Amino acid sequence: MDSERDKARKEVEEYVKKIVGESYAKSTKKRHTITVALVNELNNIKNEYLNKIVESTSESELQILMMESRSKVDEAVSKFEK
Amino acid sequence: GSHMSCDIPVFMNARTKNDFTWFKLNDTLDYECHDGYESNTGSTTGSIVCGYNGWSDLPICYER
Repeated sequence: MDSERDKARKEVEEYVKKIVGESYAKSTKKRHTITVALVNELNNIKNEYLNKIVESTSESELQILMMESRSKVDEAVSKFEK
Repeated sequence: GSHMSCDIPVFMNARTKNDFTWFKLNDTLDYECHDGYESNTGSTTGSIVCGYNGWSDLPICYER
């Protein structure tokens, strides 16, 4: 369970880092305030799901949480134009 | 709790001389753009503030 928790934490962190990186890459002077709001929100989602993961008691729950974190990240991105 | 501090942010086309790795609420961080780059408002420098939400602004500069 410790190893699985570590893997789940890494997956959640890496996905958020990926999407934050994509948000930075596409940023422009005009889009900059979107980038700030979105990145703060993505890091907030990250913290929520890492906290759920650390206290999780089963492997299946970890898989559900990884999936839910990804969906919440993608939903946040969807609130702004591409 | 997670709303009581901010991690050093990712920088893009900018530097900081600040050597802290995490910040308390109301702590600040100064950045400077790489030569040839500017902030979203046209400055070569900025100062950002750690808040409940995260950072007030991010150290991203843009090619002039």
